[PDB]
Amino acid sequence: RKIRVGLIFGGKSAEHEVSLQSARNILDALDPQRFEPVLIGIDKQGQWHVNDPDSFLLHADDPARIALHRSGRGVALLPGAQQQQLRPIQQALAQIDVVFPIVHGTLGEDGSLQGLLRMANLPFVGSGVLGSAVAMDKDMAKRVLRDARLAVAPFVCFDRHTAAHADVDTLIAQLGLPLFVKPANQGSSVGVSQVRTADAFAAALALALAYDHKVLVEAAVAGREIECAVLGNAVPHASVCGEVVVEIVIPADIDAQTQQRIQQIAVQAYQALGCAGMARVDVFLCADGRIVINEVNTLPGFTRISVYPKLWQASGLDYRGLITRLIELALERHTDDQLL
Amino acid sequence: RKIRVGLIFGGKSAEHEVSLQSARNILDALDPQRFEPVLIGIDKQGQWHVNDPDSFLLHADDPARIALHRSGRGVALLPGAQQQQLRPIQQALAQIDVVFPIVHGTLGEDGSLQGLLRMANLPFVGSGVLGSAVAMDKDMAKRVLRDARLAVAPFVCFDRHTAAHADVDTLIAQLGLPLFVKPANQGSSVGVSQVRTADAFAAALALALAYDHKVLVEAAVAGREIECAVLGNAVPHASVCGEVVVEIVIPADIDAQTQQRIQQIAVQAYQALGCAGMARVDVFLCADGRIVINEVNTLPGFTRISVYPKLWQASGLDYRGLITRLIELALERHTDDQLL
Ligand SMILES: Nc1ncnc2c1ncn2[C@@H]1O[C@H](COP(=O)(O)OP(=O)(O)NP(=O)(O)O)[C@@H](O)[C@H]1O
Ligand SMILES: Nc1ncnc2c1ncn2[C@@H]1O[C@H](COP(=O)(O)OP(=O)(O)NP(=O)(O)O)[C@@H](O)[C@H]1O
Ligand SMILES: [Mg+2]
Ligand SMILES: [Mg+2]
Repeated sequence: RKIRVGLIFGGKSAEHEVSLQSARNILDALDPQRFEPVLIGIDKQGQWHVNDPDSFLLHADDPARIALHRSGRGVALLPGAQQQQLRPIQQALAQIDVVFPIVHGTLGEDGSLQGLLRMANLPFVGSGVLGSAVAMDKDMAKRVLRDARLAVAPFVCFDRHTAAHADVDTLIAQLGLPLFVKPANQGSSVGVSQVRTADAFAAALALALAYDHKVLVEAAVAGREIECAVLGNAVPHASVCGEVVVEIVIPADIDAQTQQRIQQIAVQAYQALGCAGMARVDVFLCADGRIVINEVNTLPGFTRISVYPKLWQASGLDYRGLITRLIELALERHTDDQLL
Repeated sequence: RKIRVGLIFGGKSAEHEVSLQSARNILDALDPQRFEPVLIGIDKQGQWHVNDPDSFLLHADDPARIALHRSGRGVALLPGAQQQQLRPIQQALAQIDVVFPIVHGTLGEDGSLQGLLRMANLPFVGSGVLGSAVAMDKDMAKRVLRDARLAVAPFVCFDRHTAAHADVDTLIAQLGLPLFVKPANQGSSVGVSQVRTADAFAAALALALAYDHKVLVEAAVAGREIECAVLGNAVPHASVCGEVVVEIVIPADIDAQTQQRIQQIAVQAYQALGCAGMARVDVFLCADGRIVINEVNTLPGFTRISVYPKLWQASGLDYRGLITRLIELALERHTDDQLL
C-alpha cells in the first residue's frame, strides 16, 4: 500500500534546470511511509528517460552545471491501458499510482501533458486539461477573469494576421505608456518588453510574435506586486501573501484586511479558470487599493527556495506536508472523475 | 509523397456507432491520389485496436448491429518521439503523417486526446487543446462567449458542493420556466431536462449531477434553431445555414441578411473560443431577431447524413473536398506550431 509516485520532470524550457532542482527536492521530502518514487526525466530535446533515484542527475550539486542523465531508457504510453500505462521500450517499470508532473515548457503546462495523462487513466497532481490550457493562455485567462468581474490590466490582443495593422497612436491613446508587450502563451518571461516610447513598439511586437501566435499589449498597472499560493480542488485555501520588490518578502508588509481580500481574489480567480491542486496567483496592489490580477500560474516552482512552497511554509504548511496534500488532491480528483 | 492519414475513431460514447459510420465514410471519400489511411479504433471500454481497412467493422451494413472489430492489435504512443510515434505492441505500423480524430466521448472531445497527439508531435484535424477543452465545457464556453459580447442563454451554474443549496424560487424568479437543466461537460444529450414546473427541478439537478461535476440551469430561449458549419483556422468560413424543426432543413428558410449575420456570429464565436479546423455552431433565432448561441461543437458528425458535411455540400463544398481541406488545415497548423 505504499503508493508509487511518478515524477515527470525536465523539458524544453529555459526553466529546465528549475524542474531538475524541483524534482530533487520533491524526492527528498517525499514521505517514505507513503510513497516510492519513479523518475521520468525529459531532456531539452523532448526525449523521455527513466532514471534511478540516485542517478537521475549529472553535476547535481553544481547549479551552473546540473543536468539530466539521459539514460536512454525510453517510455511507452499505452493509451486506454488501465494498468502499467507507462511502459519501458526495452524490461519493466513499477506501476505508477499518481503522476506529479513538473514539466516546464509549453507542452508540460498547456494541458497537453495533462491530456496524455488523462488518456492513460493516471491520476496526476495539478490543474486538469481545461484549467491548464486556460491559465496558460493569458489572453483567454484575462477574458475569463474579466467576465468573473475580477480586475485585469486593460489590453489588446493581436495575432500575426492583425499585428501588421497595429496602430500605435490609438494604443497609446487607449492604454497609455509604458505598454507591456507579451506573448499570450508563455514559456514566458521570454518576449516580454516594456515599451517606453512609441518607437520601441514595433520591435516589441515582432519579438513577441517570434514566440507565439498571439501577443498581448497591456496598460501599465502601477502598484505593488503580491504573490499568493493556492491549494486544493473544490475548496481551495490561500497562503499568506508575499511581496515582490525590485527580492521577495514573506510575509508581505500589508494589512490583514488587504491580505484577506487578496486571498479571496486568488481563490475566486483560481475557481473562475477552473484550476486544481495548485496555483500561484500574482496580483498588483494599487494605491487605491484595487487589486488587479497579473497572472495565474498552474505550474509554480518546487525548489526549497521557490516562492510557492515558501508561502505555504510561512502559512504553517511544510514542504513534506505540501507534497503529500498535492498527491491526495490528485487521487481524490481521479476517483471523483472515475464515476462520471 | 502520398500522406498517411491516421483515423482514430470509436470510443465510450453513446455516439460510438456514429463514429464508426463517420470513419467508414471518411475512408471512402479519402482522395486516393493524396492519402493512405491507417485505422485505429477505440472500443466501448477504451481499448485501442489497429485494423485493416477492409475489416475494421462487424456488421458494417446493419446500422442496428454495426460494431468495431476488436482485432486486439494494441497501440503504443511514444511521448516525445519524432517518428513512428504510434507503435504496435506486438510488428510495424505505417508512419502516420496526420491524425483525423473522430472520437466521441469525454476524452476524445475535451482536449485530452488532442494533448496526447500534441505530446507525440502528430498533426491532427480539429481544435487544439484549448479550443476543445473550452468549447466542451459549456459553462466556460458561455462565459467566454458572453465576454465576447455574444448572446448566450442566461444561466446559473451549480456544482455538487453548491447544488445542495439551490433555491428554486429564486431561479424561476431569475430565469423563468421552463428551465433547461444540463451538465456542463457533455458527452451530451444525456442528463438534459426541460423542467416545466418547480417540482420537476430537484430531480433534473440530481440526474445532471450523475453525469458531471457542473450543471447549467438556463432560461428558455424562444426562437428557431439554426445550425451553421465553420471551417479553417486563421480565417474561418461559414457554410449556409440549416434549420432544425420538430428534421433538418437546408438551406434554412431565412433572410440572406439574417443568414449573413448568423454566419458572422458563428465565426466570431469560433474565434472567441479559439477553435480550429472545424465546428458546428447551433444558435437560436429570436423573433427580434436577436441571435443567441446555444452550442459550439468542435466534433461534428461526419457521416454522409450528418448535418456538418451536408451544410458544406449545400455551400458548394463536397465531402471529399471537406476531408482534404481539414487535412490541409491540420498540416498548416502543425508547421506554424513547429517554429514557436
Ligand atoms: N501591465 C503591467 N503593468 C505593470 N507591470 C507589468 C505589467 N505586465 C508585466 N509587468 C512587469 O513585468 C514582469 C513580467 O511580466 P509577467 O507577465 O509576470 O511575465 P512572465 O512571462 O510570466 N515571466 P515572470 O517575470 O517570471 O513572471 C512582472 O512581474 C511585472 O514586474
Ligand atoms: N436554454 C434553452 N432554451 C430553449 N431550448 C433549449 C435550451 N437548451 C436546450 N434547448 C433544447 O434542447 C435541445 C438539447 O440541448 P443541447 O444543449 O443541444 O444538448 P446536447 O447535450 O448538445 N444534445 P443535442 O440535442 O444532440 O444537441 C436543443 O436542441 C433545444 O431544442
Ligand atoms: Mg507573474
Ligand atoms: Mg446543440
